[PDB]
Amino acid sequence: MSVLRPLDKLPGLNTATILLVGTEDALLQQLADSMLKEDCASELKVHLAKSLPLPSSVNRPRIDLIVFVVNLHSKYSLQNTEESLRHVDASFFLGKVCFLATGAGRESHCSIHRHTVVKLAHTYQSPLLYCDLEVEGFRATMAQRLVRVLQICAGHVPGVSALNLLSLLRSSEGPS
Amino acid sequence: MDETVAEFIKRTILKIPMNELTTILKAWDFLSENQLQTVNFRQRKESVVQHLIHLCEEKRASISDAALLDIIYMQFHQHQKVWEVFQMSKGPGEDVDLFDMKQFKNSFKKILQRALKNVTVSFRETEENAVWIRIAWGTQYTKPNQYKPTYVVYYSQTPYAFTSSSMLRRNTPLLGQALTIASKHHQIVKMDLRSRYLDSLKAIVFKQYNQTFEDSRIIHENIVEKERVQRITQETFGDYPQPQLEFAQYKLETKFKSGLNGSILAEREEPLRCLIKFSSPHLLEALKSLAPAGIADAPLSPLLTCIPNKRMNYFKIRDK
Amino acid sequence: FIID
Amino acid sequence: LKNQLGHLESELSFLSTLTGINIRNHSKQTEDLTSTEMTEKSIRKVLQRHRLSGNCHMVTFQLEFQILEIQNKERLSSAVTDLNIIMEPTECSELSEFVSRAEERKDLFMFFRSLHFFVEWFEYRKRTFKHLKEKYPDAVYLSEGPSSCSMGIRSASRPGFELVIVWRIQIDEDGKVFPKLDLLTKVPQRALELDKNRAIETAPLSFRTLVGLLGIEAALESLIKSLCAEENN
Amino acid sequence: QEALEEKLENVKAILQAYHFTGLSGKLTSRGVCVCISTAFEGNLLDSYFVDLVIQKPLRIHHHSVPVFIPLEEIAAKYLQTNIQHFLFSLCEYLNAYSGRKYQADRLQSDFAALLTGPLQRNPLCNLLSFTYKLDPGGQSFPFCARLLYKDLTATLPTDVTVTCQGVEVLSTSWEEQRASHETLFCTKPLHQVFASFTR
Amino acid sequence: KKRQRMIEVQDELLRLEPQLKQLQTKYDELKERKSSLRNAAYFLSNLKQLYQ
Repeated sequence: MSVLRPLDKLPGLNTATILLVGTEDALLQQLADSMLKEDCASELKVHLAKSLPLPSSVNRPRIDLIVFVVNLHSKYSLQNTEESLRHVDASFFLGKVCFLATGAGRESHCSIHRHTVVKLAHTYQSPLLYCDLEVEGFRATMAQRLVRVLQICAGHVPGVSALNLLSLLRSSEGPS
Repeated sequence: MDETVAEFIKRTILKIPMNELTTILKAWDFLSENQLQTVNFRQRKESVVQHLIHLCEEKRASISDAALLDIIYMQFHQHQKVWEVFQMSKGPGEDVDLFDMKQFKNSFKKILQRALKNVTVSFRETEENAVWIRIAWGTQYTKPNQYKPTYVVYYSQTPYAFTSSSMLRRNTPLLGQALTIASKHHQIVKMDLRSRYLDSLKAIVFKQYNQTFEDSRIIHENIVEKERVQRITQETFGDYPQPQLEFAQYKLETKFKSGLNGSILAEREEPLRCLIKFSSPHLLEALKSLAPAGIADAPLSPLLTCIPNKRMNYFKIRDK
Repeated sequence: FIID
Repeated sequence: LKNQLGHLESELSFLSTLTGINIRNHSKQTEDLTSTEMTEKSIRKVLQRHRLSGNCHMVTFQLEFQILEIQNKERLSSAVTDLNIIMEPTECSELSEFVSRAEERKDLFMFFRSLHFFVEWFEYRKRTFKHLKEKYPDAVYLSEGPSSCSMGIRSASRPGFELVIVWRIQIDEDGKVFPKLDLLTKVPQRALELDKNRAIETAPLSFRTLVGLLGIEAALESLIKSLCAEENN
Repeated sequence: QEALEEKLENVKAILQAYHFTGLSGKLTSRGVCVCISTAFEGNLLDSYFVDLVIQKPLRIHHHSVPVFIPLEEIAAKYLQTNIQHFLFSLCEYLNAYSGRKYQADRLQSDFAALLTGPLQRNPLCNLLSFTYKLDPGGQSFPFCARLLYKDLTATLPTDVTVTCQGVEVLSTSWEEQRASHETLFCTKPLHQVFASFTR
Repeated sequence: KKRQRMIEVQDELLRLEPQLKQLQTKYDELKERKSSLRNAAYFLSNLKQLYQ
């Protein structure tokens, strides 16, 4: 089987989760520790993943948000992400997949083009954000930013749905 | 007093710093201790050159006394020169060997005064009976190579030796067989292993220094992956202290074959020649951190793990 | 992987 | 604690097959010999008395020794002071001279490695004399069984021609255990004038050359088989 | 619980006694590591650990035994056909190795005031050389003794050559003395014959 | 060219030492083997003719 869908089972009672997908184990751990500092009204359950497809586990909850932390200084984070978005459903792409390109502050030692992850996000209809997780002051701005996406994808506010998040995070160049 | 051997006396004063200048002169133990406190060590460094050259004049130092100072300077500073290894072989029909230090110092002296007419030979005996040998190479006319010496480390019972790289490569079969006859052996094999730390090269070869023992909110889903990528490095490398090797040249003449491409080098019968060098310090515990980083595979290749085992770093790889 |  | 005992009994089963020595019981006794005199860098005297009641593969042993340990801040030494061997009558009687030598020399590590080498030649003797008796039951007779001091061959219908083989074990001071194979012949005086080649005078020296060339067991089976097969009468 | 802890300390008394019999060791996932303790004349010292694998063929990983004796030709011959014969041979090599080092430590501690001149020592101690002086009748006799060994597995000497550095034009006393030193170096160990020299 | 001549005869000196050393010990063993086998063939023939 080894497939992923965002809607198979029950979420729970005021409990959401996040699937941190990446190749670096020390960089995504500091992002996972900084999300527990900013308190909220929901129980957070951070899942750490290496590469899709995942092994068949039966104790997994309903997944609300999958972020793909790619590295701009690494092609190994991009080639595993290209194998990761083959085994996904089209219902993930209605405002539940966010991208993170790390290494955007250093424009002297970068190892993939900025237009490549824009073209990866344009044909797959995903929002693209840039942040540097090596700075502890920049990481707390990022760890604030993962919570307020997760309040939308779990449905904790009235009136704003998951496809309302896709319409606010659009990106299109000017036709003139 | 000759001027050209007095230039080497004032050179080694200039090549030592002032913090370890009291370490060398107390182990040199030729001057008395009342003259060491007479010379002020807190003054200008060119006055230390002028004050020590009056002490070497009145005590009448020789070419073996100035080369005795060169061994103690290179004993505490082993970082400037590389060390290649020599492997001597025990012949058939032999059970025990006869070694004597008085029989070693005359047979090595007569084998170098016979071949060349100007060879400076100086000896120094250290702890656990290790002989430290300086050879200055003169060719046919000149007083020998004082600025560029050649060092041989021999531990008086082992068939393994630590010889430094000379800048005269034509005397390197002459230096190897001269150690073979005087130590009662019949075959010299130049084994290909070299580094800049002599204390780490005696740890990786003699193998006496390598082992010294007698919330549910940050939960991973990779239970089968997390302790699989570190269990290979604990059963091979571990958290134990390792010797230092900083260089490994990998001469590859291998081919290209893979299951992903069916039109990339599918008709080539010619070998793809390569040479892969590693230039990084403490490489044996530097490669163990790539496997919990996720950028390397947990079945690690055995070419990077047989480096303290097979006792060389120059490897030649054949693959189809 | 043999070493000659 | 059943599982933590369960791998220690595998370590007791491994070292009983590796070192060949199974220790049945052991006692631990601590006596203090600290002197009552005041000095600088004071020395703790540790006296440890031990009782080793164990066995080899076929023989048993009993040890009684104390070790006076010298604990000092400058050097580390420990001397074995007293030795005592409690011996039983066994099926070998030539190892009792090593008991008086080990009590004077006071080196019990020589006593442990040579008596295991004594059984290592003796367990060769139990596999050799099982082979020599069961193959030839009518010619090879053993007076004390396979734990004897010497063996002999006797013909069934010829009661006067015998050949005895003495296999002793001697232990020198070099830490080695070496056998000694010597031959003695039993020929009466009627066949003395019937032999003119004088091979019976140089008979033990020719027998030891068969040991160093052909082997121990190959020299013993050559004197049994080639003496036989005269089937004319 | 008191029955299992009594049986646990009965294992701990036997495993303490396995260091006292010469060879002790615990099991490991990386083979088995055996410590070998040696002694000479009731005086023991520290132990050396030898790691040996279980898997076929038997390879060596590491050892705290020094490489002054060749361990390569012993492990190509004795390790292949047997297991316990290889460990009990190296227990006799290291007791011969620590037996020669016990005689070198005693010679530089107590009986270094009787010898004159420098000493020349090899770490295998297969050939020794020392020059001493004695007073048998009021005259100092410089005796130079060279001790060459013929059997590498033993402690006692075989080849004893004792010469004199000083005068030798005398009576029959020094020839009787040189015959006395050659008999008391072959059948007596070196620490007991130095205590007889003070007698 | 004479130092290159001296270093190769010395290389041929160590090329010729051990194989006539080990065939001296094998000649000493085979002379000891033939003198033991002829003395054992003389011993075993005289003990079977004593047996008849």
